[PDB]
Amino acid sequence: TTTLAFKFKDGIIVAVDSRASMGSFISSQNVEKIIEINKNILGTMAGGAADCLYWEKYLGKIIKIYELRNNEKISVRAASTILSNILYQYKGYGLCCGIILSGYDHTGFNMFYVDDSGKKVEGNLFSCGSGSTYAYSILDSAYDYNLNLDQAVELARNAIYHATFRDGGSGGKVRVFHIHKNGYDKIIEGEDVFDLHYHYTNPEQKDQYVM
Amino acid sequence: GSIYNYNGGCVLGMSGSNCVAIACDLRLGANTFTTVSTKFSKIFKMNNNVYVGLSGLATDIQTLYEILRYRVNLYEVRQDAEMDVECFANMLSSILYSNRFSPYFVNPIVVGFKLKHYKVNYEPYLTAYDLIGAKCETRDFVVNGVTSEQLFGMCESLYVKDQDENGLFETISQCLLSALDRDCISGWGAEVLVLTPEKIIKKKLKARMD
Amino acid sequence: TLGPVVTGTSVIAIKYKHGIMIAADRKASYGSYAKFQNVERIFKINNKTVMGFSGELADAQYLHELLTRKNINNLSEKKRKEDMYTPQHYHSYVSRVFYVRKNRIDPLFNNIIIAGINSQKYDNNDDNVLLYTNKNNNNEEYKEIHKDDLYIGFVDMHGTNFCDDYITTGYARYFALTLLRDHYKDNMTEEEARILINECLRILYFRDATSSNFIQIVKVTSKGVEYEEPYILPCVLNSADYVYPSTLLPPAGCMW
Amino acid sequence: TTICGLVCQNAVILGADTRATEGPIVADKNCSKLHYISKNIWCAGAGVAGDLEHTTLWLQHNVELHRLNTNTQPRVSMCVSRLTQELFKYQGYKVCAIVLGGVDVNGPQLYGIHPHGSSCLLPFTALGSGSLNAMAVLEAKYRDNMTIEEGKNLVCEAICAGIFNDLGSGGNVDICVITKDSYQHIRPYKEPNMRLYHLPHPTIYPKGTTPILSEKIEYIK
Amino acid sequence: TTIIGIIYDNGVMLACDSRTSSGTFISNKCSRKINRINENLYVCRSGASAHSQKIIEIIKHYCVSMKNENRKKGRFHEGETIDEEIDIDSINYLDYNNNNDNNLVTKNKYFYEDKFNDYNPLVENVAHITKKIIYTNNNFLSCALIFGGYDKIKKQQLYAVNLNGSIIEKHDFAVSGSGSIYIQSYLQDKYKKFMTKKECFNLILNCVKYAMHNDNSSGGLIRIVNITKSFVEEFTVVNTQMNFQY
Amino acid sequence: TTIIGIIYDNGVMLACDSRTSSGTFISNKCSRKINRINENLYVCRSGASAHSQKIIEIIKHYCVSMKNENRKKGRFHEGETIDEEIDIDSINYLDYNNNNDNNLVTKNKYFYEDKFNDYNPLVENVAHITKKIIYTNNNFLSCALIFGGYDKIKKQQLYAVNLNGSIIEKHDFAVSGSGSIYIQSYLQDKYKKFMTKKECFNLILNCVKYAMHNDNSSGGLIRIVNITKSFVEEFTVVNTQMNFQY
Amino acid sequence: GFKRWYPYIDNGGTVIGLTGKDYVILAADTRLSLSYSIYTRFCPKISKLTDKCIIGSSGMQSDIKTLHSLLQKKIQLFVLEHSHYPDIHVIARLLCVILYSRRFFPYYAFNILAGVDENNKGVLYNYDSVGSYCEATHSCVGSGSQLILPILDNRVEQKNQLIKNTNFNLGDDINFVKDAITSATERDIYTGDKTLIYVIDKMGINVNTLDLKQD
Amino acid sequence: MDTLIGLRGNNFVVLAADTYSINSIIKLKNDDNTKFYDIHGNKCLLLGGSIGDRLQFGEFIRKNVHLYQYQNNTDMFVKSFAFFTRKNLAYYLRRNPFEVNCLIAGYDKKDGYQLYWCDYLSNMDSVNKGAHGYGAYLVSAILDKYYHENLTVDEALDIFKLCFEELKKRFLLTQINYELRIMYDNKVETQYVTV
Ligand SMILES: O=C(NC1CCCC1)[C@@H]1CCCCOc2cccc(c2)C[C@H](N2CCCC2=O)C(=O)N[C@@H](CCN2CCOCC2)C(=O)N1
Ligand SMILES: O=C(NC1CCCC1)[C@@H]1CCCCOc2cccc(c2)C[C@H](N2CCCC2=O)C(=O)N[C@@H](CCN2CCOCC2)C(=O)N1
Ligand SMILES: O=C(NC1CCCC1)[C@@H]1CCCCOc2cccc(c2)C[C@H](N2CCCC2=O)C(=O)N[C@@H](CCN2CCOCC2)C(=O)N1
Repeated sequence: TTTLAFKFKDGIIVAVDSRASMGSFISSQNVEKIIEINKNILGTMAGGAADCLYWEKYLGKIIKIYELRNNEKISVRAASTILSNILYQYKGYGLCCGIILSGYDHTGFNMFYVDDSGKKVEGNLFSCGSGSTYAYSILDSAYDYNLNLDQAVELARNAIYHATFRDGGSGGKVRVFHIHKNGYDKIIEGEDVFDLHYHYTNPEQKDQYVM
Repeated sequence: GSIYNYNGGCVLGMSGSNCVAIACDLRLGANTFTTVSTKFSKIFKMNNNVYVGLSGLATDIQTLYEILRYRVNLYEVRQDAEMDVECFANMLSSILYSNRFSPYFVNPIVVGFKLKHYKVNYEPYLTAYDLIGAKCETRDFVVNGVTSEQLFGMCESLYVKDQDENGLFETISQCLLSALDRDCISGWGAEVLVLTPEKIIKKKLKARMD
Repeated sequence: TLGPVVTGTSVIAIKYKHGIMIAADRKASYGSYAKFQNVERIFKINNKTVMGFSGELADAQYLHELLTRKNINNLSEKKRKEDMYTPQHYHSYVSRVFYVRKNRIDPLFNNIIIAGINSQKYDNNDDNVLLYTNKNNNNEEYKEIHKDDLYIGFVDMHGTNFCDDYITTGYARYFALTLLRDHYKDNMTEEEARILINECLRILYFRDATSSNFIQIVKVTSKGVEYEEPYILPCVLNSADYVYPSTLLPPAGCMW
Repeated sequence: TTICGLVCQNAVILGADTRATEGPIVADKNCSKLHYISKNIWCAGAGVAGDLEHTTLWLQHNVELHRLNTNTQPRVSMCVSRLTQELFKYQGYKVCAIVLGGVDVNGPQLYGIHPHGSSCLLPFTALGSGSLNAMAVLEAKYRDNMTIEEGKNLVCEAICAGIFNDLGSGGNVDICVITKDSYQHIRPYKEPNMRLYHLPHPTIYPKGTTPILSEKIEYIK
Repeated sequence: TTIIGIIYDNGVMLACDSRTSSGTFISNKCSRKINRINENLYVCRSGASAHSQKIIEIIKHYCVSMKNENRKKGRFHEGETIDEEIDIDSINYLDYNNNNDNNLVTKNKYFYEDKFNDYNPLVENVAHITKKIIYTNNNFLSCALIFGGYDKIKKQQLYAVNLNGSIIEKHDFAVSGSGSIYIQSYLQDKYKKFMTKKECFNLILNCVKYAMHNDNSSGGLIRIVNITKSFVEEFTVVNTQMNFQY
Repeated sequence: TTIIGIIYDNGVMLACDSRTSSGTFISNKCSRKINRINENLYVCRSGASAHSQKIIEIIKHYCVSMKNENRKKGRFHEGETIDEEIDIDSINYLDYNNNNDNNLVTKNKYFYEDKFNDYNPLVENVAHITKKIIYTNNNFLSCALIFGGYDKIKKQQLYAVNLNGSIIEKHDFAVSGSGSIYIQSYLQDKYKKFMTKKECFNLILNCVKYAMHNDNSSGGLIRIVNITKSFVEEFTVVNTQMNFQY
Repeated sequence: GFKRWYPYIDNGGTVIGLTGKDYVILAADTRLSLSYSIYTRFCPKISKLTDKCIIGSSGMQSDIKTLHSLLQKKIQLFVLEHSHYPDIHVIARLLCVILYSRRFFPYYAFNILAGVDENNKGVLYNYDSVGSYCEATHSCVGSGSQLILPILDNRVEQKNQLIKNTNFNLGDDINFVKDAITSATERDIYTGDKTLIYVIDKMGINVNTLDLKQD
Repeated sequence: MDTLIGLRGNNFVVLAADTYSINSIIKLKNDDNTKFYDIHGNKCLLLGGSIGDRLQFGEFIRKNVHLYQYQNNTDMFVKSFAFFTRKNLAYYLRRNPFEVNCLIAGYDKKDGYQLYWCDYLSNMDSVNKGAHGYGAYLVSAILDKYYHENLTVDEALDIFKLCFEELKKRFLLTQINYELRIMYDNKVETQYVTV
């Protein structure tokens, strides 16, 4: 698994791969690792599939109730606090959850990393999963807050591609969503990394690439 | 068990009519999920009629290949002839068993031609091993490596008796690629060698790289 | 219970043309010690249902108590013979008990067979049930019962449950079951069923250390549940090579 | 695995299934489990495949050496002594459960050898994962002084019991009959298992369907 | 397993069950736990089958070496000039098995070649070399043995080689195996000095029968070997079932 | 520990050794393993001492409750009107101990208060409530019990409550403890139906004596309780040594 | 002492699913095994949930039976409380929550949900033991899954074939399911005896059988 | 952990490592010299792992290769050197293992510029780029992304600088001192870099 998100001048880019594994066997290549928490908050899934799915859907329910009760939109910080408290309550039980919560609210664009150990870290750039070190290195090497939407999407795609290239746990399709003031757009619904390799690393397609 | 997951990889042998094919993935893993190489061939030529595919722990692959090359070269220089594929297969079994209690962590296959000298007839020859040298002589296909179950399914479903060289190539390549697409720790390229008594065709497949 | 201490070995139950024939040797062992040699291992639940067990005797007695009182309460509420619980009902109940105990990691260390007649149309025994009197021990004849009306269920420690025409537990799952899958047939007479069961029990006596040759046979038929008179099974060796003296073989080498 | 043997009139009959497993997967569907030791001595093997292959090969070649050096008919007792001593030397870590049978000056003999080195002279026996099923059949139906045809039928029935009731067994039934003057290895003898459903047409991939990156042709001689 | 030895007035009798099991499964119904070492020297095996078998094979080899080394040079005995049979058939008669298998050899008897006991190894010597072998490797070997035999010095003798490689000579009876614990007091109560052949045979047979009745690890058939100064008799008993009035 | 029960023609006899040990050390030389539950209901204790003691205390309390609940209202039996001695002194005579301790009470006898068995709990009921208690906590409790008693329904009875909380009724004899394994076949061979009081007493005493001879965990003295329809007799035997001709 | 009893056992077997445009195929073998012995040759692994939805499972048979019966109970209760039958998607979410309720003492069951939604789309959901689930066009659970899933990938997706096939239909799909299960039976010791092939399409649920090898 | 990085081009090979000597929680030195083992004849062995094992294995290899070259009065081929190294490591793997990771580089006329990647299990393959240590996770993708054939030495050094900045910024151990070995144009040069 490789998920990532970063702020830039037009909002937040969120990109993920789509592989699911059972041990070393590939259970699926079409799983959806970006979960809409509400109209303005997206969640990414890394780690246990059931844990991420269940607790992000549970957070969605909590936030729906909150926003009905108080007639206002929850903040990303509050959503992340709720999730981190819920997960910390299960410490030692063995939950495997790596989650990035990104969204827009009245305080602007926000991004938090929440893991099963209760960690809750505000930031502007995160990556989770087995492939996250590769995505980190690519992003840090080529990250500028003043990138336009096209550049930001291209960078996210390239980072996901390199992660899936080096990490056996990541692969399938790259999805790149864009979060903005009025919700989010799916710039790249799903693009097989197969084409990405023969587009970036070996466009000649005349012999096997050598690492 | 996990030792075999350290590197990953797999090998596959198949026979047609007067032809035989051997294929492998090209990945060198490390720590079960890090790909460090994409040109690490598991296929080794002992002589023109004898190939061996060695999957498993890469250090043991290289070590066993060197031992086998030493033994084959000595045998052939002493005898002044090419080693018969069956003699080589039995020798490989004996070498693996000689380490019965501290074995090489390898999953070999042997693919080649058994020559029946009258004119000469070339009978495809296939054998799969376990790490202590138990042997499985077969006529259709052999598999080994962490991808063994997927290769077994693909071969049982798709193998076709008495295919010509092109049909053999398409079949073995499809079996290998489909099997690899379901493995997290194998793939990153495929080499396919199709053997005939007259020529060897070496192909690299445009495979998945994730 | 943390593990078996006093155990019974194996039970065999098969459908034949007049109902169920279930068998078990009357033995309960304390490890390799054959402490109890006259133990009942097949219990009557009601006039149409029996319970056999292998494994721990204390757990089996507990389950037998549960079912005894369940049948009593069933009879307490009965207004017509159709109200009596079927063998299928008791099999479901036992499978449920086992499943619940598995989920607590507190299983009964038994394999259970629940067998009987799944219909009320073959007789009027359940019209006036006698718990403490038996009239079978009059000169009527057995009715052939369609196999579909007969029930033989199995429950193991993990709650695995299924039904079949013949069920075995313990070592009978290897020795008896092989011969049954080869040789059982529908609508067997009491003679043929008894002969096949006896062949299975003879093999078990020769090959299962926990088994004995003192066999209790129970029948569930149109006349109800009948306990046959326990009998000793005659088991003779099937080769003179066994009985040949060792001194008549060569004195040299590994001759033994 | 299911291997079994019995003694009949002036003959020993061995039988085996042909499945080899690697975990829950069938690795070889037609592996041979009956091993030629000498013209009058065969053996059937269950346990670890590599151990069986190499132990039976070593035994066969040492027996031939002994026969050449003494110019006498090999004895089944010699195979028992050699095999049991080897297996005992390895304290059961050489997992070889072997049914050894043959005919010599002491008549037809059959031994059940166990990986720890024990042996037992028997009129019949079965070994392997299916040995309980085969032993059920043999105990039910064995008799002294059976004819060779009756013995063959019984051995086949016992192996089939193992094949159909034990997941570790399967494939065909192989049989060998060992008399004083020769043996008869029948492989397969039964063939009770075949693929039932076949697709109406075998999938033939059109030429050029697989994408390739590079190709080189290298001729030979 | 049950193995017994009893010394009686004119010899020593060895008896055994025949069951070999691996857990609850009976791998061998009728093993042969009483093995001839020399023409007048037998051993009853208990414990792990592989261990006792390989030990006994080694001991047989050692006994051949000793015997041939005991042979003196020359000729001897240029002048020296050197009981009620058990009704085995009636012991083995059962109503439901009468001529069901007519061909059945349940008895054998042979005479000693070394009539004067000129070279046969002493029972004590063979027993002690066995004890030595077991003791030297008692970190791995687990088997208990009973040696019975006749030599011209000490006459009929019993030696128990216990687990861990200790040796004790018995002058009345010896018992070993998981089944003998059950017949311990029965044998103690019924044994007397200078028993006849008939009394000893009946007693040893009943001991094995009771042990088989009570011990799941024992069963099969009963093999009885009787060792006298001039001959050895062996019997097989297949009527093993025990009938209680109550 | 050895505990035995034997049913004879006119009653049931319970016997026991008296040794309690902590490893190889004998913490109590003469414990009391046969305990009165009701005037006609005794239990023989085996297993861990604390377990059997606390179980029996609970059972005695339960038995008092049952007995007083069994009392029917009113008056009954307005008309109803309701064997060779054991020479215990001669059993207990030893040459080297004659008047060495004159004051020694080795016997006691008492008659039942509930002559008609109007309210005494059934032996089966008490045994089964005990089985229930043991089974409910059979993850922790390790003790085997023999119940012997007399009630007007089933007469003299033996119930074995085995380890893990199973119950079996015995109609001839019951044995438990590490010492009984040795006398298993001795008792099986010597027991017959409808024994006299004298025969039963001699047999049970000899069983305990043999078990003490063979089992290190058994020893001390022998306590024998005889339960009839009208009275209970208790004996102590201190002559426990076993003399073998051989 | 006594070892702690393990509360799990794999009873073996395979379940295979394959969607079409207007149909779904769910097939399962019927062997019931325990270690290397066969409890019975006929233990169906597919239960009907609704007229348009079935469930097939592999794993511990006691768990599968309890879970199928619990799901049937919950669905009948839903029908009584809410006056309508739940769609396949509703049942999928419900099964997810049921499985996750035992996240820490899981059911040993791998379950495929098969059905056709209101739009007459063939639907498949496949699950892990703790409630993770995903929608798929073909899936397989059980001992034979790692043998069968590559074959169905090759036939259905054709990702590694330049000359593709786009003529899919019910008869060919059923033939592919039968070939896949037979090929699995060839190699997986726990799959065999007999297979039940369920087909859901416009009319409803139809059942057919195919014989597998017995060894 | 010891971060090792190697990059080979058509005309060069570059190796790089952190310059830290670590004893538990303290840095013994910020200018470690126990990682690079220059070997006569345009060859270089770079090692990571425990300092003791590094010193032992590296000096053993260097001395044996120098012995070979003095005895045969010739330079060992780079490939021969790599496989001799791998075989010695594999010999000791099952007897008394050297827990060391290796990058092997060199030039010779037969094969040009060569880079071999070998791990502590003696798994080896020739590569165009490679890394060892925990920092491999953070530099490998950069190596992949910015590498191409026909890269110049200056371009490769810029790639290495990218790697060093990423290690300083994102790696838990903030490594900022590095040493590089550059082989090209029949000369071996040493550089030190601080980020
Ligand atoms: O890919 C995955 N994460 C990515 C995909 C989505 C989000 C990111 C993880 C990768 C490993 C997760 C480790 O943490 C666990 C937490 C709890 C349980 C288990 C593992 C064991 C469980 N196992 C093992 C065998 C039997 C079983 O139930 C199991 O590995 N489950 C698979 C689910 C795969 N599919 C199920 C249905 O379809 C959708 C996904 C799973 O969680 N994988
Ligand atoms: O069927 C079998 N015996 C019969 C078949 C013919 C003769 C009798 C056994 C059945 C199970 C025994 C497994 O206990 C082992 C103990 C120690 C070592 C190994 C196995 C080695 C190895 N192991 C162990 C796990 C990883 C691995 O690889 C392994 O499982 N060997 C397989 C055969 C391997 N293949 C060789 C070539 O192709 C045919 C099969 C094997 O011996 N099976
Ligand atoms: O050149 C050699 N001999 C010279 C050195 C002294 C005088 C002559 C021989 C070469 C013979 C080639 C035959 O093929 C093999 C035959 C048997 C075994 C192995 C290979 C694999 C074994 N392997 C592989 C990795 C782990 C392991 O144990 C291994 O290579 N053994 C080394 C001995 C290595 N030590 C010898 C003394 O020097 C220090 C190292 C070995 O046999 N060398």
